[PDB]
Amino acid sequence: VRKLKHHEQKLLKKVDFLEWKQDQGHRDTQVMRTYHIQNREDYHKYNRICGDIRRLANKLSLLPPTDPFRRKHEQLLLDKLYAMGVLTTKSKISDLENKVTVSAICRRRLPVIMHRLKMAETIQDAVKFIEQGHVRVGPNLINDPAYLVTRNMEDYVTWVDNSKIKKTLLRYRNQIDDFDFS
Amino acid sequence: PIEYLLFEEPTGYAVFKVKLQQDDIGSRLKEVQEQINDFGAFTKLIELVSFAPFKGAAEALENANDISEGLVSESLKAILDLNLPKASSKKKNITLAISDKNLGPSIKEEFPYVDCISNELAQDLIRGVRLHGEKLFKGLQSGDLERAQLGLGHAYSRAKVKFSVQ
Amino acid sequence: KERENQNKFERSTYTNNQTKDKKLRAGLKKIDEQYKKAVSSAAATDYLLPESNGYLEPENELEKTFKVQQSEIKSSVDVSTANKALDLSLKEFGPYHIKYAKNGTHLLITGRKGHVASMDWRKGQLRAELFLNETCHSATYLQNEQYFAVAQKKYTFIYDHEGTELHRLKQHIEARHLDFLPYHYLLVTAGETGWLKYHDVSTGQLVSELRTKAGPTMAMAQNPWNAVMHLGHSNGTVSLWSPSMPEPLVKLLSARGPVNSIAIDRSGYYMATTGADRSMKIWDIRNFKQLHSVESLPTPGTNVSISDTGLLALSRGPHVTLWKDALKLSGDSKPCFGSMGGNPHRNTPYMSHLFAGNKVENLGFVPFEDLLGVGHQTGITNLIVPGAGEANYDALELNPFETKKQRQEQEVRTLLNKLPADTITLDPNSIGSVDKRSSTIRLNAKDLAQTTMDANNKAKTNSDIPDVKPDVKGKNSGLRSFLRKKTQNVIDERKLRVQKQLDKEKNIRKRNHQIK
Amino acid sequence: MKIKTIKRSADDYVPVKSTQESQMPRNLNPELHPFERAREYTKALNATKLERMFAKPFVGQLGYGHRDGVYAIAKNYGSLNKLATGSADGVIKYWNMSTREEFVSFKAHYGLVTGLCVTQPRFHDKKPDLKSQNFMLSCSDDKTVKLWSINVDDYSNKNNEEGLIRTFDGESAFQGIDSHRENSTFATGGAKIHLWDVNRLKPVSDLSWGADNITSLKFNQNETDILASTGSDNSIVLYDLRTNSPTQKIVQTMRTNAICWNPMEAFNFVTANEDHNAYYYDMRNLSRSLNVFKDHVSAVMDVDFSPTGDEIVTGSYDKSIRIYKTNHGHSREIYHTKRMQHVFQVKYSMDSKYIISGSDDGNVRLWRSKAWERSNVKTTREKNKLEYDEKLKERFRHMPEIKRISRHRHVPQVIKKAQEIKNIELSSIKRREANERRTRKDMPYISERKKQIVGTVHKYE
Amino acid sequence: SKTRYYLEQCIPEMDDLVEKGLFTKNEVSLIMKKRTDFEHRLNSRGSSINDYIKYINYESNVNKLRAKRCKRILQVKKTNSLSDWSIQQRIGFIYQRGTNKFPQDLKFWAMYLNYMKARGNQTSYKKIHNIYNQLLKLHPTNVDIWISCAKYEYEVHANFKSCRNIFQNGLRFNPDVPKLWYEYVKFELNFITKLINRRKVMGLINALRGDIALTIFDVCMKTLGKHYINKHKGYYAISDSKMNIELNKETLNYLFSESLRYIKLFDEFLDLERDYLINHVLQFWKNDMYDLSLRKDLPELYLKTVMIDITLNIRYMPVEKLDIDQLQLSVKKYFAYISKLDSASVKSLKNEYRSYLQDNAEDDPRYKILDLII
RNA sequence: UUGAACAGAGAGCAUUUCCGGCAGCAGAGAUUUCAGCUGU
Repeated sequence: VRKLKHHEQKLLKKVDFLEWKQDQGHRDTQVMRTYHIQNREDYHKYNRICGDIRRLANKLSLLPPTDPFRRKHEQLLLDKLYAMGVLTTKSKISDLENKVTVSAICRRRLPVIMHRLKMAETIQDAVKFIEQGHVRVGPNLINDPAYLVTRNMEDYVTWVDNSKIKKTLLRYRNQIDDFDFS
Repeated sequence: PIEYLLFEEPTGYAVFKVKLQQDDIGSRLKEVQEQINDFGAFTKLIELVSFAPFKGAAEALENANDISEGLVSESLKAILDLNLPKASSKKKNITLAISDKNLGPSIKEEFPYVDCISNELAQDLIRGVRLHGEKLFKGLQSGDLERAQLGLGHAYSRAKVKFSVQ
Repeated sequence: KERENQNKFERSTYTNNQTKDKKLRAGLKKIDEQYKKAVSSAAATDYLLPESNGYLEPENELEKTFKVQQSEIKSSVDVSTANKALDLSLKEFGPYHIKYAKNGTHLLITGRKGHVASMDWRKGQLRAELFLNETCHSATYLQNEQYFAVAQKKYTFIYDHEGTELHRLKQHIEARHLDFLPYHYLLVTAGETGWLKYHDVSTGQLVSELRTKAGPTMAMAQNPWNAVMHLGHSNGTVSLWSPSMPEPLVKLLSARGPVNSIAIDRSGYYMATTGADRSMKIWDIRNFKQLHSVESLPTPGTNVSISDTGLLALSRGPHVTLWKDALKLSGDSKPCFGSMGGNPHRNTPYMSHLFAGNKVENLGFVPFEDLLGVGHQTGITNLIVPGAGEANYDALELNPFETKKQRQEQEVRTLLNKLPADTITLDPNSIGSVDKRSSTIRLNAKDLAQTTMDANNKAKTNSDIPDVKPDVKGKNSGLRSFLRKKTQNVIDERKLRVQKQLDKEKNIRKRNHQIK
Repeated sequence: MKIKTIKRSADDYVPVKSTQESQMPRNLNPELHPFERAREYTKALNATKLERMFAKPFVGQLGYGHRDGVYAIAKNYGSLNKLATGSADGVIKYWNMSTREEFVSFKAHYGLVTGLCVTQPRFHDKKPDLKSQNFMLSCSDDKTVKLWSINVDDYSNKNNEEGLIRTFDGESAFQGIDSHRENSTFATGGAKIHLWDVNRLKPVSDLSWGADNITSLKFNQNETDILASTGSDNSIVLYDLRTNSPTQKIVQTMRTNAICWNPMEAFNFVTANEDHNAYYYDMRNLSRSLNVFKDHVSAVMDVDFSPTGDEIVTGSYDKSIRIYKTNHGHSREIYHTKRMQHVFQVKYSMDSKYIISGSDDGNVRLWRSKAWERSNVKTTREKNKLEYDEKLKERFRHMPEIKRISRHRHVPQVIKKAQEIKNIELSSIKRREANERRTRKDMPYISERKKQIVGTVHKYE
Repeated sequence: SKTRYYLEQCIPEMDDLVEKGLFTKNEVSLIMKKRTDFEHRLNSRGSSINDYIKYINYESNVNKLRAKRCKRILQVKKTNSLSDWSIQQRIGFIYQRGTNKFPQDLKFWAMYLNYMKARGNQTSYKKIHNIYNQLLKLHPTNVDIWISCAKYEYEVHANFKSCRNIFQNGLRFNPDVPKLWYEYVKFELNFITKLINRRKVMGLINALRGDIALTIFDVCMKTLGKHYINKHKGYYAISDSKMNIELNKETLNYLFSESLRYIKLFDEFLDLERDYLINHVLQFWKNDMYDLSLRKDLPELYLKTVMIDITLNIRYMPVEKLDIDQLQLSVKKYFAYISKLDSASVKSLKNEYRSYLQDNAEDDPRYKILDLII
């Protein structure tokens, strides 16, 4: 912590007060900084599900390469994860080990969907807006940031009517019709 | 054995007593060469026992010319006769470290019991006390040593060139 | 040379249950002279000790000491100590587990709800106030105020000086008790799982996982002398553990029911355990005798603590009660609650206090000051306990006035001389010695030749066989115990000559019986 | 009720003026300082590891070496940094070891200069000027002993006819030379050992036991009138110069390459011989060595004592040198280099801190006697730390974990393989002598310290 | 740390001082915490000679309290154990440490010398010699140390040989201040006066002259003149002959004013041949000084020396028998001066008349003197 | 290599030669300390 001299750094090399090997390079912290994750245990709650997908993918690739059970369940899991939005392509089954990843499950969260739909300028702005209760999917208002938005369910991410944000974008283009409140 | 050290300087003469010898065989090594830069270890080698200051710039210029042309002046005779012990002239002379190999013969002409050393060990002891200067002297001189150096350099140069103000 | 206080500075040694070498004789004589000179000169330092310990003394027979009030102490003592006697009223989060740094400079409080605050309690400087909204249980500093470990809902987390999270430990699954071993740099962890985990803070490496095998860990304390961990279980059993042996070093039967709290003296000699059977028990640690058994407390003692000057602070809910000189051998030092008719041979409480609103969560003495910090349901309260702190610290072990540069260099130096976790034994002086195998006389190779000689001639002298002796009640004759302890189906030459010498013994016993 | 608490007062613990250091109160209670065995065990382990990383013993080679391998070296026993070396091609050189550069070189002879030493030549007509001239004399196989003077810049008292002030002459070759430490005398071994003085041009006395030649020579350093010599009939002969005669000889198994006398004990000497070990002998009883220094793997070429008399240095024909504590009998340290071949001469400088080795590729190299020890002057904090660490390594010396670290060196491949086959050979002969002793009746237990003397004139009672 | 070493060097004397039942443990802990304060201030950074001085004053105060408590408790005046010299030895070592650290304040050096001298029989005069030797080595130019060294070794020990050696070595070092010259002629006159008084005393119970003082007087004039002509006109001799003669005149004025002070404090040594010892300085001043003190300027100084040579027998009391013997000498002096001088004639006449009138029934013989010097 | 007288150093080593006991008395410096004679 004091920038050890040469004899000290030679004499105690494995000493590190910040980065440990159980930390795994602080990647929970790293991807929760990237996608602005509030609570500490969401990374590991997603890591359990990525481990489920990859455990099944291992145990399913250990079946013989031609039997219809392996082919049906590999294709069925691939279709389910593409439809949910974690996987970005349902083509190859090496996605079920390589491209299945806590960052993919985190890119499917509601503020990241928002920021990619240009509905907020950054992920922290999207977090603030859906905490303030501006965003509804479908009819019903969504209030928490961790909400996972599937591919067919991202067509209905809008703002609530009577939103001040909806009002100011309509009045920026002065398409505001005050009959329907905005 | 390098027992005493004579440092001449514009404010006067200094006799130092060598406490610890530096290494002779390892004298070119890195730690021995930079212990004379570190002051905390140079004070383990050198201790000041005497400093006779000059009577003014006139005696300063006289002793600067005598030190320049390699002669023992009367103030040198006084301070060396005060400080150096009456050793033998035939067996184990007292060893004085100077920086001037042609001032040495003038010192043995006056004190035959003194052998004088100016080789690389005495040279880097001398440049250690030159490098530290005012810190070794413990506060006992009047006059800043660089101000006396400016005065003595200008006086020496005008004397050597015979600068007339007429 | 005499030194009336030498036996504090003396040092025990090995004994057998003189020499002809001249050089070794004079070497041992010089060693004994040096040991005597060193003990004497080390014990003459008690002149140089700057301060004096505190006290309070009754000066009357009507003036009992347990009925002296904290406001009366705060009036009677100086303004600096009266300002050290702090009180934080933190009502909304839960009961506050208290913890002090090993020099008394920093305080670390944890609410049960989420509120963890590390602070300089004696200035007004807090340096971490973090609200971790899951139920925290305990915390401790590591080697400094610069890092602290908190035991949260499940995982133990490690935070830096200003409160940023450094580590989430994926092991240490449900901690309830954390304690740091400062000379070994080990964070020790126990809780609702029946597991005890030693984690090296410097390298980052989980040193040991040990099955307690006795359910959740009800109490936990560290011997400051030899760094073994005393855990108290729901059996009424304390067990002393080291990170080398996967079994407990010792298991003591302290109480009935569970063990609510354990405290150890800093000399490593006495241990006070409170059980849930309303029983405080003072234990000798070194010889494992039970010194005192104060049974039938009015309500179960939820905490015990032992100061640096040997006070005993027991806490039974609202009440805190301190006894002086209770950790001694004699039966006149058994801690009582009243003196029946004024008996001087009854250890009445040294002082008591009642936290009338609440139930105290934990106790901890402030290290080098005369205070007892008790954390309770509505925050923190320091109590001015005058006999309760080492007045003369050593400033190069741990310094209450230490600066930032001194903290930096002391951190690097103690990190450099970190003791390995394998050196933790029940006694600390057992890592210079020789094995308790490997014969106590050193061998001079003449006797090695002699040993190999009788190993060659174990046959036909039967030196590895029990000797024939007829009069030894031949149902327990040694040779038949050899024959029965051996497996009864294999036949080797050793057991053949035991059978031969057994028949010889039976025939000699037969003829001795016949002539008798 | 009287009452008193801890009044810390902050004037005694944090100083008033900012320029001065903080008070460090101490309290020597073992309660305050708990882990007293483990803490200094780890300090002794960190001291052994720090020594094994600070071991940088090679100071430097001096000059450019010689052309044909250094076979003779002599320090002068009165000046710290002066060293004379001679090679196989007859060139001798005088060295300032401070600047690592030769004062002078000399094409001294035509053959090998087989010996050289240094003198303060007591002429009784001239007066020796030892403050500006140094004197080295040197014998070779071209039947000459030559005495040279060197211009030396060590005092600046004066201001000159340097080389070859005289030329002693023998009829047969010479093989060794050593100068008496007084009274103008030296001795040369060769076909026969002669005594000389620097005035007369002929030997004063021939002091030879028999008609068997002499390979080496050393004068004693105190009791200066006792000579010792090694003859090629595996013989070690002592001479006395009061009686002007030999004194006693012993015959060993193999040939003694060198002797050096103990400068602090005046009757002990160490021989360095061709079975690969050194023998520490008492002059008053040559029937047993009082040590054997065993760790070399080829023939030991040269030995020398520390001027403190406490350790010896020992260079051998396996291209490595070894330093031995005098009371142990195994090597404290081994120095090797891929560039160093066949170290034929080793001296121990009068500082007792550096070790001069002359190899046979040509080079003369300086080493530190203590590898981890630096030569700066030390403040009292670092001096106290260093001697605390020395005492701590001393009292934990035999713990297995620090013994395996302090015992460790990198030895070359050839010396390591010779070492392990030497181990399995010695273990085999111990197995076979144990069997033979189990059977046979009267097998005497001969000591290791007596196992190398085949005989001794003037038997001991 | 070294404060720890010094503090635990202080413990055997208080072992002994608790065993001898005068101090108690609770008060000796108080003197140890005060001494801890002082030792830490001594050997930490930013140290001061006032820290040394206050430590010496504290140690002397606890020594005086220890003596008072010994006389009151044990009713002896020393316990002849460790605790009656250890504290004075401590004070001497604090002085030695302070003079090794700050060897520049002569106040502290002289406090060291005063305490070491006043320690009495218990100290050693070679221990005072050692600190005189190192102080004179460090300050060779400061002259009062030479005077104090020689004054201690003559006015206490009466060591004439060593005192002569001290004065000759000091005059070797700084032969420029006249104060050392005057104290050397003072010492030589005191030595010759003690010599002739011990001769007179051995006569009254039962060659070697002031020519030593005259020879050191002669070299005093020569070397003081040389050092003033070298001190002024400092760097070079770039000055024309007007400035050279102005300089040489001024050095004559300087040197002759010092010899005026020499005779003025020379007259009071009246136990030797004071007439001869003043007349030799008169004849040493009477000769030529290479720039015509008589035949040119410094004629006022020539008149001053003529007045001195006139009154050199008339240095007498109002009992003027010497005046009635040799006032004709003063009349011939005034006649020989007024035979040449012009205004110094009238000046010397009026001055000798005013001097004799000021210095000299009794008014009737004084009326004869007034008629003589009228 | 020894001897002699001389000049010294404070840098070593003994031992019972005296003192660090008491007064009487004069002396010394700034009311405390300092310096010698006649006996205990």
